[PDB]
Amino acid sequence: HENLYFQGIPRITIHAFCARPETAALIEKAAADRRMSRAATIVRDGGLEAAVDYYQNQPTPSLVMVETLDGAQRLLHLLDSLAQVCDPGTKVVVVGQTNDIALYRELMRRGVSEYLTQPLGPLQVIRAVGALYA
Repeated sequence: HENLYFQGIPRITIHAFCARPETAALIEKAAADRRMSRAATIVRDGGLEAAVDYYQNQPTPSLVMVETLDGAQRLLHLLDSLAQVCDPGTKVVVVGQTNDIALYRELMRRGVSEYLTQPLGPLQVIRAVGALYA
């Protein structure tokens, strides 16, 4: 992914449910980039667990970004619960700290759009979002 996205990201709604302060700060930095000004990005706390609870009653936005502190097994179980309340058209991006192919393969098989491994830079987040609509 070399694209600089001069045309910016399209008009979408992004809900990011972070579990780590470094991830929340990174997504807020990416959301403040001029290329992201048509995206309405809301950063929320409580990670993937809060995301599953949030969407029991609210519809999902264009893009849901999630993170968990609890490990691969808990992440996959919670993604099954999230999939039950995901609307058509919603994309899911996972932010994790583990560089593991077995996890990555499983997420891709489940239909997760992208898996981002921290440490990341804001341009990497912009390119990940941009690539989903290219």
